[PDB]
Amino acid sequence: MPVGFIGLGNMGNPMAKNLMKHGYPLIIYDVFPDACKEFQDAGEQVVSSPADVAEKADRIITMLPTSINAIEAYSGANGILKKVKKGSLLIDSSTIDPAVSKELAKEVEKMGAVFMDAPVSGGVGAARSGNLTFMVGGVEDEFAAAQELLGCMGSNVVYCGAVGTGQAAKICNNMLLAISMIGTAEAMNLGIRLGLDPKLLAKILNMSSGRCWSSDTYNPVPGVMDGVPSANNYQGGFGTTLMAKDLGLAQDSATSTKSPILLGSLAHQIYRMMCAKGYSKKDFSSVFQFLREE
Amino acid sequence: MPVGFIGLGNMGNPMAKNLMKHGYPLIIYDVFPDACKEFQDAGEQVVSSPADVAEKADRIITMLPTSINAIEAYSGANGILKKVKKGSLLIDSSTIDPAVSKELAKEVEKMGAVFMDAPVSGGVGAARSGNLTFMVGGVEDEFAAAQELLGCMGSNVVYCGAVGTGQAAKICNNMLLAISMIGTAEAMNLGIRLGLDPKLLAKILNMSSGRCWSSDTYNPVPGVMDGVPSANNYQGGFGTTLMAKDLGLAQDSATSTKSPILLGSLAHQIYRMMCAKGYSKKDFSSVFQFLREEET
Repeated sequence: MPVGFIGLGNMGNPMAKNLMKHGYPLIIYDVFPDACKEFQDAGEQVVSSPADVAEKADRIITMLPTSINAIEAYSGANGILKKVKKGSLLIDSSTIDPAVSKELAKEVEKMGAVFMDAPVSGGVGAARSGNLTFMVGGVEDEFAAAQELLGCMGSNVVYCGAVGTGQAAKICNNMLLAISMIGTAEAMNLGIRLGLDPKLLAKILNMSSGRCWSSDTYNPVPGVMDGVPSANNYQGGFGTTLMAKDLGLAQDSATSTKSPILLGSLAHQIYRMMCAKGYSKKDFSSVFQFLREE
Repeated sequence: MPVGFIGLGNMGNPMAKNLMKHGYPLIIYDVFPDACKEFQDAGEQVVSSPADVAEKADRIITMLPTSINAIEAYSGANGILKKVKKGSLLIDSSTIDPAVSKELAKEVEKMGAVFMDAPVSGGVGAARSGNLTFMVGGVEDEFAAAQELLGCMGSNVVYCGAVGTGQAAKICNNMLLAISMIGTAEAMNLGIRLGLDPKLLAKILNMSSGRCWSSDTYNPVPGVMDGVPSANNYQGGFGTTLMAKDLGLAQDSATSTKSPILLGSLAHQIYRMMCAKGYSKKDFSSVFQFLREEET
């Protein structure tokens, strides 16, 4: 029983590898043939199009960088829908607009197949270890089937509701993350400028009502925590460009649903600014470096 | 050996009571004589001014609502400073501007006494149970002595550095809380308007990178958590007025230290707007209710 995998970037590659570690035969496609060679050298079937993946696999995982790439992989000239068979399970782990997930779902449904959005949180490390969180939207009858596949690539797989709810949960999490990370940077910087030792203030934040994941798990001030990007000049981690993309999705959804987001809008514009100022390739926690005045 | 206590509001009262539970004789003042009657009925000495407290006690705790009330208690016509004895330990648990704490300390020092700022986090519940956090600034030689008193009233007593650093620590914490509470409210509201069950979204936030104290211990959405103000129409807890005050302090300190606070500023103005729109006596988590679309 082969599984299709489309998109083998910094996330898709380790995700696919974890499926192979669980004994799944794979049918592979990426627009970059060089990203496929690694898997071909190891007995996995590499094909020429997403349609060709659907021709040979009744379960497919798509992992793509953008809304546009995702719709191209499904509705494009050689997209999955051109050759998708009845009763096929299609799981999109791309992070995209909830509304686009819904539109995609309506299209696969016309073909008598099932679509589920399952965007991931965790990053390259969790992708490699198989410790990702999947936030899953779609018909709940199909969740159990999906969980069998996703459980091989992630440690938590959560049913969020109907199609697009996975995207919605992920987008809302990351918006709150950005707000709190910037908040942490702002409070730490103010604290230091007020004459506080950063390590002491982190300690106070982390035993008080200010405690958050940003401050206790991913502190943006160099020297406060080991093993976080601020320890290493903001290398790796979760890229500022990626954070800005996610906040763009939050912003678009907030306008669409007429939800007021004062802090979320500002977080978005701040990370947008950072993209234009040389932070695009730095971990998003670099906002502290953006704020602080040496 | 008696301890002075000035200011017996919703925080001062239970704080003073915990000192009595530890065996400390008290010398009391509050501008409201009615707030003193309770302590007089029980064998504590009530006097007529803060100066009169200083005349009889070599260690004094002040617990006042504002910067102005604090400086009046010290520097006023009948303030501590008029009758303070040398070697006196003076601890201000009021939440006030760090720069004002420094000014007070310099004045106290002229009188050969010691000043320490020890603002509290925890609220009337923690005040009552003795589970307050004290964040303490001042000469560190004096911290151990202070900790003996404060430890009777709080479960954590943390040395933050020189005078004003306790105020600094508390102000930075509350700014980050305001930002995160508003953030949680915004993310929850957006989730709900996107069609998510709030309980589910809370669960997701609380197992992910979005998890904060606001979302996992004090969730602003009614029905998500028991035992938080949102389960109770935002009654009690930590008042919006008080959150706005504290953010005012962060704003002023941010200006003074020239620290850019983009989200902290907006958090401040948002809570300011809430105070003028009926929220001032509701718990600060009512920001969710403030964001929510009302039927019309």
